Amino acid sequence: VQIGPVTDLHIVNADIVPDGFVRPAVNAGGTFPGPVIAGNVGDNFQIVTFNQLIECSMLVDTSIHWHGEFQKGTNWADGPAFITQCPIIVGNSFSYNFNVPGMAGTYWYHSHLTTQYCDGLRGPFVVYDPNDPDANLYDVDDDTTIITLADWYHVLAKEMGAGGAITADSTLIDGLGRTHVNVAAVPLSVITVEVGKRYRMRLVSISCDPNYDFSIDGHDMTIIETDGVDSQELTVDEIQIFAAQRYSFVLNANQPVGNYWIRANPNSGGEGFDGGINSAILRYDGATTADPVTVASTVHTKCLIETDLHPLSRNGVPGNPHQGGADCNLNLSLGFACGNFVINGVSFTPPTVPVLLQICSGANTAADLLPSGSVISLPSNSTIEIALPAGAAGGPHPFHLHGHDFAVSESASNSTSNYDDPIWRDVVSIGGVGDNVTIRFCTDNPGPWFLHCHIDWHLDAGFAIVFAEDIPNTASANPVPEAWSNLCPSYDSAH
Ligand SMILES: *[C@@H]1O[C@H](CO)[C@@H](O[C@@H]2O[C@H](CO)[C@@H](O)[C@H](O)[C@H]2NC(C)=O)[C@H](O)[C@H]1NC(C)=O
Ligand SMILES: [Cu+2]
Ligand SMILES: [Cu+2]
Ligand SMILES: [Cu+2]
Ligand SMILES: [Cu+2]
Repeated sequence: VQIGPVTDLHIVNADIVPDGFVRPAVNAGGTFPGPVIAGNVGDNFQIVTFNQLIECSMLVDTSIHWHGEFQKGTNWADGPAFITQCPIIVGNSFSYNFNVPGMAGTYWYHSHLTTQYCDGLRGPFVVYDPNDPDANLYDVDDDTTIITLADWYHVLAKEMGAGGAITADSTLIDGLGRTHVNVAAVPLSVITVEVGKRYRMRLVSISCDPNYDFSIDGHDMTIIETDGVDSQELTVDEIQIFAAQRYSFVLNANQPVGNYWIRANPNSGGEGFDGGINSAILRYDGATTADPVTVASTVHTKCLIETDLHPLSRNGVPGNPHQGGADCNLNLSLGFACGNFVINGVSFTPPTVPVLLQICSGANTAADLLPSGSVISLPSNSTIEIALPAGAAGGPHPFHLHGHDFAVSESASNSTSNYDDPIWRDVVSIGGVGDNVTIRFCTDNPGPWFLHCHIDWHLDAGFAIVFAEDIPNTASANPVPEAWSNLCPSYDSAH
């Protein structure tokens, strides 16, 4: 189902059994995954979030992030708890009111309090472009062609320990999937196609953790969009998609009428596809209603390599074509030790007063800002470079920057930089020990922007910092509505 751009979104508890195991959940709009929130580029989104949560087990406070939306002028609407807001308390509501100029493509939204999105608050967000330059490449683009991949846990997020390696109990594709252990023959998701039609498939990782090896038996996939950025056409036969990344790919339904397995292998949890784990069904109209009996290629011969992606537009790369060729070049020391992650020796632990409120109240510098050592100021209109050398305990970490997308100057498993035409995205794997994944952007968006690993268990264990971008201009650029000012006093009173 699609809603928006102006809509109510209620946050409720519901028990669900996507793999046959009933357990509690935190739902947006009453379904798992949440409904698709949608609009056209340039639309005013007004999402009134009614928090009706009752089950403390998963926290009754909530806060929602519109993942990959830049929020320029509306840093207050971004969603991360204690960075841009206090959580909305149960029984109250809050209007995330914002515009999406410049932006089109496939996004998503999720709770950004603690590890609550794991417990089910996650869904797709699609900005349609009525003048999409990729339109002529396909026949069908609609709600039936969105594909979500989700990790699902039998253990309540708040009780995951932490961290402490943690693994999912099943993979859900469009909210259905089978349990990795003691697999019950529960219903699988079906994605129906018609002989000869081309589909814009919108592949969305809503994962709290694992990355997926994604393929469709018998079929190719032509990538045309990455984390919201239009790409040149890239035909692959397998896609490794890390947590919170998105691809649009063209599926040409050119195989014989029949049933073909859709495969998404997580990097942890259940391995293989026995009894239909890690699986969904590609069904052609006219096929018999039966399980596919297809096999993956023994070796995939054209799997996605990030370095083969190129923007469709002439995005290029900011700065100079050498490492340090930026106004403010950074190299973050990403560590793990004793159950906590650090960035430059500091583990993130949420401040009592949100970063933005601190600024609104008169803070001027990162030194003025709490938590100490968890904030780095950026000057305005400057080319930033962030090197993110990997090695820290597992791995591979998908880093995400709020309020921005970014050139991937250097990708995983490859030490050659690209200062001509690398793909731009918003979530990138930092690869493995010895890699030096590097990103670049321009500071054109005043506000405190979260930078964190999108493995949510790694976020709760401190793997994050705030880029306080243009502290001096922050208040002026981001006028807040009174409802936002009301958040922290309510939350603090309630607690
Ligand atoms: C990965 O990339 C960064 C560059 O973006 C490298 O940073 C250099 O590091 C050395 C020592 O750490 C400094 O003396 C230089 O000033 C840095 N060069 C700059 C900032 O241009 C970093 O060493 C690399 N990390 C690796 C390969 O793990
Ligand atoms: Cu996110
Ligand atoms: Cu985000
Ligand atoms: Cu991580
Ligand atoms: Cu985030």
